Amino acid sequence: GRVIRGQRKGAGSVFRAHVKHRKGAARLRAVDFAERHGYIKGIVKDIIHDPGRGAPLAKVVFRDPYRFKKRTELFIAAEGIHTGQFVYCGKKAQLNIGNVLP
Amino acid sequence: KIRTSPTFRRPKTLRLRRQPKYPRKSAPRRNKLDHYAIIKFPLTTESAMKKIEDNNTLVFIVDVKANKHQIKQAVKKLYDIDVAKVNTLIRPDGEKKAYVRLAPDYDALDVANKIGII
Amino acid sequence: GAYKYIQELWRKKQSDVMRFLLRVRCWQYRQLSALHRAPRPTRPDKARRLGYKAKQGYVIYRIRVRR
Amino acid sequence: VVNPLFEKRPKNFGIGQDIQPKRDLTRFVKWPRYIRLQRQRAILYKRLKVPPAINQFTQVLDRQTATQLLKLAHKYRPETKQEKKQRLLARAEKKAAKRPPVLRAGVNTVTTLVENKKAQLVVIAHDVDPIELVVFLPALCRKMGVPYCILKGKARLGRLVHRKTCTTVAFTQVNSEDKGALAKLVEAIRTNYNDRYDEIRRHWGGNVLGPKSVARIAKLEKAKAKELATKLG
RNA sequence: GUGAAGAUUUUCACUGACCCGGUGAGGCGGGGGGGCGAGCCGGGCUCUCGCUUCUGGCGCCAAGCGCCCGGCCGGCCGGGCGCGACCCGCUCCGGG
RNA sequence: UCAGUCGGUCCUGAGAGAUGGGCGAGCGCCGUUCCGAAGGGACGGGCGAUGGCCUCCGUUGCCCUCAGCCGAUCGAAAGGG
Ligand SMILES: [Mg+2]
Ligand SMILES: [Mg+2]
Ligand SMILES: [Mg+2]
Ligand SMILES: [Mg+2]
Repeated sequence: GRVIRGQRKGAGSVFRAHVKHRKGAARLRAVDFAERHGYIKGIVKDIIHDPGRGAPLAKVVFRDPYRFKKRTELFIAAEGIHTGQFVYCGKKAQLNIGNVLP
Repeated sequence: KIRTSPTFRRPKTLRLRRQPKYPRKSAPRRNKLDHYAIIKFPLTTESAMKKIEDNNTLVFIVDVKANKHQIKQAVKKLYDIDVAKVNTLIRPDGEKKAYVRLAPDYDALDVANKIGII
Repeated sequence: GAYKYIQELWRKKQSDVMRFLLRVRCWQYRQLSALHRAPRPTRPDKARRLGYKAKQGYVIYRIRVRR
Repeated sequence: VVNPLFEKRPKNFGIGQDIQPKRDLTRFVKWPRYIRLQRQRAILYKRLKVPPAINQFTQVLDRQTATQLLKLAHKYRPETKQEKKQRLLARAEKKAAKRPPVLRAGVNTVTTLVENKKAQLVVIAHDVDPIELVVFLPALCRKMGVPYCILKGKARLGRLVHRKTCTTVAFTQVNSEDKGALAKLVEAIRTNYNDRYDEIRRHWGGNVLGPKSVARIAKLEKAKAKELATKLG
């Protein structure tokens, strides 16, 4: 017999995800000394609609504590956040909307 | 000494050049593309003669492996005539037809009638 | 002769002395790649009775096969 | 007399306050796989329960006795190729117009002259990549009564001969002026190794946890012991 | 694979084989040193902290100290090292 | 059938495809950053050699020091250019 559509969906021929217009994966910043002991503050530069995703993304820029550069990352946007807002990430970050803490 | 970067990369080592105990080929290959085999024969068509009598240029049939610089140098060495510019095309027969525009001092008519084509 | 003791020891694989060596070697070789060259043979006496001689021109390759 | 413009601006290496300085990171380097392998192999040796037959090589001769042995061994070094050629030339011209005792190198040669107790001292390198080459030798010397000692470094053991590495060097005969020193070294070596063989074969090795595991266990037992005994009485 | 308890087996433990995640494997475990509160006689022990939150700015490639060394005529020019930026360790950190 | 100026040639899109690695009896296959010592570069400084009015500079050879990148490479004659 002919293999069913459910079986054909696993080969990834024409059913692969459309990931061109997507701006990137929304991942929290990697755990480092700053988050494990204190906190690191960033600025919400912009908020972007991610195609194929029901939740908006927020591009937050932090300052790298180990070299002179400004890291940019995309977080899942929590309603109540806005551009130009300071978002604190780490153990010592206080409890409010936008901040991410253990 | 201490390591600052947390990553490790291969240290740069000393590498020498080739010093063979014998040349791979006994003699360098002779230049088969010389100034005589680069150009084969000038065209004697009515269109070519009309071009040499008006634009002060010449027409040659050459191989496909000749650059415009090579054609200019070959014509200069073979005929002692300055070249203004060269325009090359490949005929549908396969041979490359080269138009050699001479410098304003020289006259194409005199060059043509002294090299044979007339 | 040392080789006589070596082969007698190698015939006692189930003992703790050889078992520790076998597991340490097996782990170390698993960490390496599937195909690589060992500068010297691991078993000299076994190599010699298979035909290996410690002279230039003979090399040993330690290869891994999926069981 | 001091220029007033020379002020001091101290960096505050706080969390999120300043760029971290380029300090020493020798611990967090992503080392190559071969460096990682040759280090964790030593870790595994310290971790696993090493059998006494293998761990016996870890127990080694002390520094002063080792350098005294090297001084004695330096007297009976074998001839190099150039001076051997010179000796052959000297004999050839002497004939045209007795060998002294030397060291015994090579594991096969050593074990053959030990199993018939034709040697007075045996020195074994502790750093053979396969331990199976020389694992049986300490027991063989113990049964045959030939004194044997373990020396750190096959390279420095192999420098007695004029080659790269040598597993074992055997003293089979010494001159008259060195007889007393040889006997004095032999008795100390015999007391260290031959006379304590029962403890050597009873002495396992390894089975040591890492510093973090030791620390966590120590602080756990310290907390429970101090909360138990002090309050009880 | 290594232990401790219960009766070969069960439970609780450890990692070291093996597995997963992060990274540009970037500050891990202890010890020391510097403050903040508790309770005793200027002192001792346990515990805690280790520097950034009114704002869409900036922040790297060391200031400062101490100790050596070179060339030139006490002065001039140009270098090196350590603290600044604590020490020792056996797994890069974590989760199984 | 004549081009620095018209296109290809350059870049990369969806994709394709080696090295590391793994698999496979095997031709080979998977995989594209993943179980990698993945830099052939450089402001500047020092040592040494050459040439030119050996002034000053250039080519170097060696050492110190600095350095991220995302993966070799291919992929459009209607995309960028
Ligand atoms: Mg023009
Ligand atoms: Mg492929
Ligand atoms: Mg291309
Ligand atoms: Mg185009």
